[PDB]
Amino acid sequence: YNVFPRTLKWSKMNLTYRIVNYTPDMTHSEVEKAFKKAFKVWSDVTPLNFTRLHDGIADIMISFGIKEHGDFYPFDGPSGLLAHAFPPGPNYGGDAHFDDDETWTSSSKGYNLFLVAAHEFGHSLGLDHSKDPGALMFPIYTYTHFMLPDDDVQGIQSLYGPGDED
Ligand SMILES: COc1cccc(CNC(=O)c2nc3ccccc3c(=O)[nH]2)c1
Ligand SMILES: [Ca+2]
Ligand SMILES: [Ca+2]
Ligand code: NA
Ligand SMILES: [Zn+2]
Ligand SMILES: [Zn+2]
Repeated sequence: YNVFPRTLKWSKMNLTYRIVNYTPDMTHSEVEKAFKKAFKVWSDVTPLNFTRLHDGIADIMISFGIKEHGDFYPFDGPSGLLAHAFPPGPNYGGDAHFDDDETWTSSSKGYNLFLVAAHEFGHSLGLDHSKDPGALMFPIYTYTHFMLPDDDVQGIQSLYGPGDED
């Protein structure tokens, strides 16, 4: 017999993701780089492995959309809502949607795709928001070498463990 896990987490360490489509704002390579770095923020401090799929069903389906894009969380045009991701689970669970009415960048301009993705993937992995205004999982986007704040380390490790500590 099995009771449901105490916290929403992935019950496997091996997770897949798929960049279903791409923003106009950045090259394919820039987007892939951003997401790759955003996943590594989490795999570096846990035992989580992330494999990119080019096609098929992945645990974390990543896409760029505007307004109504197939969930109960329609985007709202420029500014306001930026992105959202769903907590671990089947189907839309783990999926991350980015508002392509935002300007996504690999700089301090518009919204940094990597930074928002790293945050979003926190949600995909079971983290909600933090009260720590320094934390990656803080509810409000601000822009600053990236280092995962200790609050986010503690949160994610409470879910998945530290993985290899060295
Ligand atoms: C969709 O809402 C979002 C989206 C993304 C981020 C946040 C909140 N965290 C930050 O803004 C942030 N965390 C950091 C953590 C460590 C270093 C720098 C930073 C930094 O420069 N910013 C909310
Ligand atoms: Ca928006
Ligand atoms: Ca999913
Ligand atoms: Na855009
Ligand atoms: Zn959505
Ligand atoms: Zn959030």
